[PDB]
Amino acid sequence: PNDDTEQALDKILRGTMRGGAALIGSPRHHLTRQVILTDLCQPNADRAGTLLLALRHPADLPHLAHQRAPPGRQTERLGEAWGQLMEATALGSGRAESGCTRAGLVSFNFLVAACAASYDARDAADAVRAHVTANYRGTRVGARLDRFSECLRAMVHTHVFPHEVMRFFGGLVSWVTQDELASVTAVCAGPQEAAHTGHPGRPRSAVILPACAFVDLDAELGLGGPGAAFLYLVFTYRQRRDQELCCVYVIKSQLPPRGLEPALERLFGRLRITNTIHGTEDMTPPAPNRNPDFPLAGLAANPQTPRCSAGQVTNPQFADRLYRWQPDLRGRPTARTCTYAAFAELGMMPEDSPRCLHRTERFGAVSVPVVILEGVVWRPGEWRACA
Amino acid sequence: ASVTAVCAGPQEAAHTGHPGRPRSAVILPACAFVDLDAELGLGGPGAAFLY
Amino acid sequence: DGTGISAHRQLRAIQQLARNVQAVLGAFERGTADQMLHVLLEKAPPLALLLPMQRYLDNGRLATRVARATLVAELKRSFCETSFFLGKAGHRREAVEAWLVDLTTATQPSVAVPRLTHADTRGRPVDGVLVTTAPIKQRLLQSFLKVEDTEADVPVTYGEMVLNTLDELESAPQTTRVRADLVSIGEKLIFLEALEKRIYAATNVPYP
Amino acid sequence: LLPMQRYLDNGRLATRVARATLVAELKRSFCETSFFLGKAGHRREAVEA
Amino acid sequence: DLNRQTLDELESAPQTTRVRADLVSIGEKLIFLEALEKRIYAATNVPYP
Amino acid sequence: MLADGFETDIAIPSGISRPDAAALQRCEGRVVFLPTIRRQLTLADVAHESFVSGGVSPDTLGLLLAYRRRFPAVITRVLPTRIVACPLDVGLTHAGTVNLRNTSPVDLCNGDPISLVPPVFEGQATDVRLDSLDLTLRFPVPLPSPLAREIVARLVARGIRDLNPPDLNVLYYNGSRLSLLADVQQLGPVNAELRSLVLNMVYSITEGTTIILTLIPRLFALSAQDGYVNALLQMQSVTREAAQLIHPEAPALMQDGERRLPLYEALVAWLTHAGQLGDTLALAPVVRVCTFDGAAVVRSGDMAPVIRYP
Amino acid sequence: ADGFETDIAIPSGISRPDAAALQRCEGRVVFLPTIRRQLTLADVAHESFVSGGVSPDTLGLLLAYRRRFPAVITRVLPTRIVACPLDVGLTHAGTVNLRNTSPVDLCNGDPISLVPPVFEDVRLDSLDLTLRFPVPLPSPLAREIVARLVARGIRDLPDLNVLYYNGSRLSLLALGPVNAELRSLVLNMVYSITEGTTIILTLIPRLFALSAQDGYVNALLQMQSVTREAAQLIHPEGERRLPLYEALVAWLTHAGQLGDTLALAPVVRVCTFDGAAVVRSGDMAPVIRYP
Amino acid sequence: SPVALHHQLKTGLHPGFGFTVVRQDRFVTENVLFSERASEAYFLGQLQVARHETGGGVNFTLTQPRGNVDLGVGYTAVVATATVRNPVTDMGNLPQNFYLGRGAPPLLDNAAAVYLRNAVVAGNRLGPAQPVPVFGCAQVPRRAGMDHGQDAVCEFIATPVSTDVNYFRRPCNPRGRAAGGVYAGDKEGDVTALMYDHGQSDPSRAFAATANPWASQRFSYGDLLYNGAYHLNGASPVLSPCFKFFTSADIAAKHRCLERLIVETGSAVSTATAASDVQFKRPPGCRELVEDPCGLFQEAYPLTCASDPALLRSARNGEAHARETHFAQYLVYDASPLKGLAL
Amino acid sequence: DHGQSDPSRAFAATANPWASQRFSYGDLLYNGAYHLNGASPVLSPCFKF
Amino acid sequence: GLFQEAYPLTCASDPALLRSARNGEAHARETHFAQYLVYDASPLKGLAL
Amino acid sequence: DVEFDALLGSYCNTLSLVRFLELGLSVACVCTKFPELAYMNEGRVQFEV
Amino acid sequence: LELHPAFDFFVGVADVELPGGDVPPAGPGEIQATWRVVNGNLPLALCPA
Repeated sequence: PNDDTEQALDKILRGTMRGGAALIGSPRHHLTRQVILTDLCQPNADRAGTLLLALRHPADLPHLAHQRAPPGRQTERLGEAWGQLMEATALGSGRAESGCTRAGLVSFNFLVAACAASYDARDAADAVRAHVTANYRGTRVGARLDRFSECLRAMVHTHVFPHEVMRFFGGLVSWVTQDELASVTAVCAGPQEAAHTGHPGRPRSAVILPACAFVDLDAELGLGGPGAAFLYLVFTYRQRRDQELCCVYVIKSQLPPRGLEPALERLFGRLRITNTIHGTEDMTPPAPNRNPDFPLAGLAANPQTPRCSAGQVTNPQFADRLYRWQPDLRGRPTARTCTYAAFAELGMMPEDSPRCLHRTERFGAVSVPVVILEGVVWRPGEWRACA
Repeated sequence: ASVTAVCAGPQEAAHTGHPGRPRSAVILPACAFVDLDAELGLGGPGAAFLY
Repeated sequence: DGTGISAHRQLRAIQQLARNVQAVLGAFERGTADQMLHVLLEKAPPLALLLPMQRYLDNGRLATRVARATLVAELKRSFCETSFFLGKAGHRREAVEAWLVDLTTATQPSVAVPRLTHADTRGRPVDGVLVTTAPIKQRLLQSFLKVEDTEADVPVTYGEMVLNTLDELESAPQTTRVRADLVSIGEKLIFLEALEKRIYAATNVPYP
Repeated sequence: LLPMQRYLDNGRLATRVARATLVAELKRSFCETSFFLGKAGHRREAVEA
Repeated sequence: DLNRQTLDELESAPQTTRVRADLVSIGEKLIFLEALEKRIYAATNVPYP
Repeated sequence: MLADGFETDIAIPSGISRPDAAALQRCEGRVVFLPTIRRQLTLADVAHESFVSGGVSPDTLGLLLAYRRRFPAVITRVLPTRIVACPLDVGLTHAGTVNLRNTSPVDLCNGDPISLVPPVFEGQATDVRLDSLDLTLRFPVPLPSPLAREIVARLVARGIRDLNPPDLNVLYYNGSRLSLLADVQQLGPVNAELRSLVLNMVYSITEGTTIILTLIPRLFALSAQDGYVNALLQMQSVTREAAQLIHPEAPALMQDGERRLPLYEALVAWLTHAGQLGDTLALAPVVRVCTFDGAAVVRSGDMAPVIRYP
Repeated sequence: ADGFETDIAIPSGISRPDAAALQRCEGRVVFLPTIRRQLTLADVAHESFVSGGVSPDTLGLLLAYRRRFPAVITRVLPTRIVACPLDVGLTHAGTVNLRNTSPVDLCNGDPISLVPPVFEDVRLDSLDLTLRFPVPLPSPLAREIVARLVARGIRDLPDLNVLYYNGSRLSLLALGPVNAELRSLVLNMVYSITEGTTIILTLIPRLFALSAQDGYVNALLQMQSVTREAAQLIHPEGERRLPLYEALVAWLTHAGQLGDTLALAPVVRVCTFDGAAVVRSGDMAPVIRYP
Repeated sequence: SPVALHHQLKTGLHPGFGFTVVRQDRFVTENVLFSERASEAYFLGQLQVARHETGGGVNFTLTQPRGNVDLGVGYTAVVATATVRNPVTDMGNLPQNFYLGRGAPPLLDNAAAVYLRNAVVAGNRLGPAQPVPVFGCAQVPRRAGMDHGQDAVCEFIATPVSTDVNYFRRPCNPRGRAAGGVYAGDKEGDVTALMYDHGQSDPSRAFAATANPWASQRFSYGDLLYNGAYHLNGASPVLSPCFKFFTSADIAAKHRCLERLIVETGSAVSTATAASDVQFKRPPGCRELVEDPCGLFQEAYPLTCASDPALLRSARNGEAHARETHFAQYLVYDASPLKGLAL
Repeated sequence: DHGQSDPSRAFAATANPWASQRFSYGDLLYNGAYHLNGASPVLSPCFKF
Repeated sequence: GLFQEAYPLTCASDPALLRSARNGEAHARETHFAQYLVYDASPLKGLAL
Repeated sequence: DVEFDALLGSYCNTLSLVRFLELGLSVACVCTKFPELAYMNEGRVQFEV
Repeated sequence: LELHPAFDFFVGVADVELPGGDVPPAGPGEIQATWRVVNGNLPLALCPA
């Protein structure tokens, strides 16, 4: 019986000392830092383990709408909307600081309360908007909500889409505070659970999400069973001359990024039909009954139809002898105006059964319905339009 | 091929040629072996005549 | 474990190194004898382009527009005569012997002298090395030539250099007898081995 | 045989052209050395190889 | 150690006798020579293979 | 990807005829479709019997949509009790390399992406059977990525003939002549392929495209002068015979043409739908080849080092 | 350790001005045939990309960089060039400095693809070879900047030069040989799109002929729908036959060829840590690949 | 006309026209080395140990740097060639198709330009199976079986009818003029002076200026097909033995000292590849050390050839008894290093 | 396959058009399958061919 | 069996034109106005036969 | 009944350890050892003629 | 389509008892076999002038 005690004693003592690289890189992990204004992010309010989204340094914006808009819509609607938002900051309205203080990040809980009127659970959504107005460090916060939601309405109408402008930035782990600016530390790639908090009293944290945007396609598809799940960031678009819509969702699903498109069609296909019908105003039609069909199937049969050789063409002696065909396209609702919900690769859960909770926390003293995720490993990806 | 067969006497008592596996038995497929002890209902011991 | 099965498994495991170790640590001395042929083949010119060139440089350069170009006819003519020899004119003991002397006389004695000269049993040191294929060696021994003393003296110590930026070699004589082949051609003893059974036997490597 | 032993050392992977050389190098070697002693005997140096 | 004593070389050399037969030197090695007409296949029905 | 990676385990049922056990040890490197990324599954889940649809046996063209709904994984090592495999959509190993044995008629080159095709070709149709467990195993054929886009294009164009009451069978690559075995195609999945085409077909047509259509007389004049332009038309395109008859011309003038760029907007919409469509029919080329001891050709029937492709 | 490092040997005969330019080119993107420990510099140079006879154009450099393998040069010894490949060597280390040859600044969290030097040069005298380094510019601009230069070439048969990223001007025009270097990419665009927009127009003989804005949407929606009614909404059903179904396959392969070319996948993402978020021109940027 | 000359070559009629035939062959030969005592100094290093974790395993790659010093002043080593094993290339007949070439512009009418391309490719051996891709290299169809070796690629060059056949009975150029850089003196334009200056006669043929008027001059029909700069091949993976002759940029960059130029054909990079099915251009990573007598001298060797099959049979008696001429027919007996060989 | 040439005669496609093609007159006399012989106990030397 | 080939014999279509072959091959004519000769290519060539 | 399988013998090769100086091709070079070669950048040898 | 020396093989019109109307419709067609009658009905490539 002594050799069984020796084999147990040997394996444990060998198991600690023979550990390679002294257990430094046993979790693979990465870290980011960036110094950004506390305008649209409140890391004091939004605690460690929330989503962050970066901007495009908004000087690009007001003429990209001049360049990429469909004809008939307004161009300066985006620039007039954005200038009122920088007015509502009342700190950096002077534009004189260049190169620094971008206010580049947007906290996820702020973006929920901007698009909050389009959700379903209004009682849950208004509780999110409460501590946005209450728990944030600033005055007239609801004025910023009304401008920035109008800006997102002005994003889709002036057709510079927010998913081309928004981009994933890593989740919060720690923040160092000062007036008007905070040193933000985040985790771009790797597991969320490996990130050292800095507080020895409270070790490793997790991902915190409001329950308004969290959607599980395990329920409405009826698909049970264990397995790994792919977290996603999904917007919603509704294009009309009316004031337009926006939503953000975080969808937990077993489906691949290559196969998400019929699933988002099953949810948001009602919104998909609308932006095909509407969203074409004012885009003027051509004159009615102008367009002919193709004689290409017809003229290819008869050898007596006049042709052209390579030496003939680009001469007007044969340009009149050939068939003349003038297509028109000014009344076409084409897919860039048929746009709707768009997604991106966000991260995966390597658990056998993915762990989700539904708790309420403060955010003193606002109690918010919150979904808590566990063991999130981050892999960002490209955006993808479902149009 | 060369064939050694038993024309008369017991099927057992002929030597196989492998002393590792001696004397053999009759192998027949079950599609052809049909008794008349069942289809005449006559049990009881005794000897039988293969046909 | 403490079991006899687990302790026997290391004998399969440790000897799996020692077969692979002694193959790879033997694969580098053959790695010399590969490149040893490759460097010489990159340096050595063929015969039919040398036999006029030795007779040219003995006159000197005399670099003219004219007498330089007399090589080109004497390269072309001497190419199409003696590019191939043994399939062209075999079965003749006279013409082959001068052709073998043409191997020995087309190269100049080259600097510098070694300290550890490859000596023979009771013989003068070896002055050159032939390298032939396997079937040619059978022809060159049953005909046209004689075998001599199979044992010779070879230095075993590799040369050692130690940085002190100017540094000099240290060499020590430790001679051993080696089974080999010695051929007397002309005025100097010539070495002759084939390198099929010793090196390149049962590999994927072409014979250069 | 005598063409195969000139083959199987170099290029164990049968490159398709060098495989095709082995067919013709059977034939030319066959039609010479199928039979030997009735073909060209009475030549001592020729037989001893 | 690699490589150790083989099982086959552990045996003693067996006792030998003297046999009259023809031995021919070819190349480097002695080649044993026989023709089998008298000893085997004489006055049988088996053709000489 | 984890620090150790993620390795699923496919358990083997205990009833095994010993010749079927040696048949599994020849499956050292193959590609296995998992339905989930569950850690423990069975061979019945992997095999062709669960891989059928409800009541209906899928054909070759309908088997492509069944692939992209599932997870391709590669067997690493065959154990006596179970089979250990690594998924491809999940980060594949600790080291980043897998061996893949070619059950493919065509050799591989370095750097080329690998997509994978059902057993389609004649003669080499090889499916491993586990007759003790009464199972059938149809394993996919790894192929280079422009070849897989040909074979999908040959199958889909064959089904469009079936809706219209010659010929399209023969492919070529590295000079090899090879055809493919197919008898029928179910009318269900062809409509799923065709609707995936024509929606992506339409979404390339924007206002700038009609301006590009005015350059059709320029190309047919330019193919006279340079043989590189003659390398386009190939006599089998529509546009050579379309240029011989139709002389189109531009519309004028475009609405709000000062603020916008119509030729630029037609290209970007074209790059996201028509140039995307090589991904939409088959599955993605997740894997390319990086030999380490540099072998320019990976021969048919041999393993190869394997590294992900973005 | 266990970090992988390719070793590129320089052939001797370097003049003192030639080694100074190679001393300066520390963080740049360099392609190579196969992942291997030791390798000559002849496979690195631009001369190694040729097919003839012909120095390769912008189209071939896009095709080569799929088959070639990207690597970033580490510290440069006078003996050898030590570079690590991106796709295998970085998965253990995690952080590699990278200097921009791009005039466009880099924000934090950006995905970066590689572009051949078409936007707009090192040659060695003593070693008789040239070096061309690709441009590490961000991937959303990469689909734009390529498509702007294609749009100029269609005009060869408003301003396209305006590209304003993160508060900065760009001038695409800056001229002569840039246009003819890009000519082969232009012709494969127009031949792909016009062959696209004839076959769809032959299978649907009345796309353009259909009525505007309301019947076309009704034709769109039923085609856009998921329901089983699919084939009867599409097809129109001696004399020569239009070889349409063969022209399907040749167009799909040519469209399938250009999907690998113009994806411009995000090989590199930059995570700025302990420093400024904006990384400007001529500055080393840290690189973290996907885990 | 390129359409019209199709008709007359099918019905057997000889147009006013001539040819040369150029093809390249590869022989596997045994060799003999010799080297006097200290022919080279050799330095070997101390080996390194390395580690590389892949695919469920650990690679140890043992590497070691080793160096070479040629101590001899002068030639210290000789390659001696010996008996031939194999004519690895078959001495067959292949017409090179420029329809793989894709460089030259076609004629205008697509009724006519396709009519040739069907009637030349089908059913030729070397013709493309699927028509040529837009950028890439076209492919030659896989032959189902191989007979003797890889089939060499014959080539055809327009030549006059009235050259003396005596120019071909001895070794010469397919080009009508000689080439450098062995024949050139010491002046900046000497290489191109041998190429295209026709006030002066040829070196190797001082009797006249050229041998082919349709080759060996600037922008000749012989050159513009086969000039390395002008790129009428390169999409074709099939070899071109004329490329080693007619590319003027290759000779102009040659080393010119005969102290060194002998050694370069002791080991030269071939343009051909062995494991390739037919002759193909070399892949960029494989280089075979091949002796090239055709490399330096810029000549090629005529074979035993005749036009009567009857008058060809006089050659197998021997050299002397072969009659050469009979009224229109003619014989060319070989001048080659393989002259008295059994091959 | 007569779109392809022969191996041994790469000059042309056949030597006999009445052999070496499916359903030739050379085929149906002496194939193993089509069986005009065999009940003849006499040999057919091109049965091997 | 291996090669799938066959060997020609010494044969001609005139009996008198055959008589040039018994001298040896090197002076035997093959052709004459319409007739012909085929000299053999066989492994039995240099035998007594 | 009594049945059994059997193993008969186990045979191996012996890899011949080949010192390079066992060859006499090493006459052709003076092979001396650097402990360091990879750190050297200048490889010139002075010749006095 | 050249398989038997006493028969011509060629492509004909499908499903027609002949004769036979004025213009037969273009069907897929099959190979119809007819009897070569005389020696002159052989193609002149195989029986030259």
